[PDB]
Amino acid sequence: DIEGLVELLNRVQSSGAHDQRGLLSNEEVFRALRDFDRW
Amino acid sequence: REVKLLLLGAGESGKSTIVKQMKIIHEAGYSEEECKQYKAVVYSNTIQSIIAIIRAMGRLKIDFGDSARADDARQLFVLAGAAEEGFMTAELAGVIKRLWKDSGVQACFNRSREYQLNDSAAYYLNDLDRIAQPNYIPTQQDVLRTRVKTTGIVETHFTFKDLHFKMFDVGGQRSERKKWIHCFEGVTAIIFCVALSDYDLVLAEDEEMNRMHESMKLFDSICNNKWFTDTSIILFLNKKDLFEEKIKKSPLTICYPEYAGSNTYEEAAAYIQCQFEDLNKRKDTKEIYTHFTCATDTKNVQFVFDAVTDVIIKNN
Ligand SMILES: Nc1nc2c(ncn2[C@@H]2O[C@H](COP(=O)(O)OP(=O)(O)O)[C@@H](O)[C@H]2O)c(=O)[nH]1
Repeated sequence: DIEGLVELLNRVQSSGAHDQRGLLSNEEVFRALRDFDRW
Repeated sequence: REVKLLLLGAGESGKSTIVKQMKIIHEAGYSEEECKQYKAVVYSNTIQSIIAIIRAMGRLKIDFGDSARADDARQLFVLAGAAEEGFMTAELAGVIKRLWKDSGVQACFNRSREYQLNDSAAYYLNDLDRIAQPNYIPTQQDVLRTRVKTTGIVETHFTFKDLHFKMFDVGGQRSERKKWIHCFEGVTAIIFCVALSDYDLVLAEDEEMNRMHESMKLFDSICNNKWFTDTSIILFLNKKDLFEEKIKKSPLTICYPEYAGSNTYEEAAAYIQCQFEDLNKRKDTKEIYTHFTCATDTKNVQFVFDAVTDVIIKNN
């Protein structure tokens, strides 16, 4: 097959922290605030 | 001749830092003109980092050290948008500064094993006084630590020891099966990256094995694939600097509950190495070239890649 690789490859390679890459967008700062308004 | 290198490994391991390092070592590096470009993203990552910690205080039920910081948090969200991709006000600098210096925010930062916080976070926040200045232009080391959104495949060209190198990085972007094949075809050597400091990360609701064992199960597939038999498998056990510091307080027994050795860096480092290397079903036909790297350390990466090149030379 060589297909079970492709599935687990772009799952494991797409791991790690997000909302931490790229330029800071308003939609990102909004969701950050929305969360902050609970705790 | 022509040499094709494919970077592989878990997200947040070293892959995209390595590609940047090749530009710094074997290309011109980054020009002052190109450095100005990143000023925007530096500020973006700084704010993204502090946000991520604040957010995690929610999940971890960690209160602010000083009561007043809640208002600074609020100011951050108001002033953030105005970090208009090339301008950090002294107003905003102070806001972030005060948060990062907060006893509670620190308490949460130290528990970054309980959530997912980028490893470039501490680098920037500790350097605010330098970053915040109006006439700041990102240093070579600063551009190295910037975190940009991954698109399709990243590529870099360089000539080293009379060889034409082409290095590929695909990770993060969930790529088509037919675009994956284009990356495997005629690959000379795979450089698989592993984040040693990932050993103590605490399990999420979706996963069914710790992160190290996920990076392992991937390696067990790359290493023992029919596509890669006449291919050199290079293993970078990266983030060794953080791993050494982590192992001082959090035992490797958090990750391999069966580990009977001492909690010294050297023994644990070597033990992890064994775990990945042992996934090689073919020892009579294949050998894995392992290096303990620190991808953000230009000098260290230079040494390591030099050793890697020598392997490729006598294997053509
Ligand atoms: N302290 C430290 N940080 C690292 C090391 N290697 C990578 N990092 C940082 O942690 C992140 C690693 O992910 P990166 O290479 O950028 O993208 P990747 O392809 O998903 O691994 C980056 O923010 C790096 O600056 C290391 O050896 N030591």
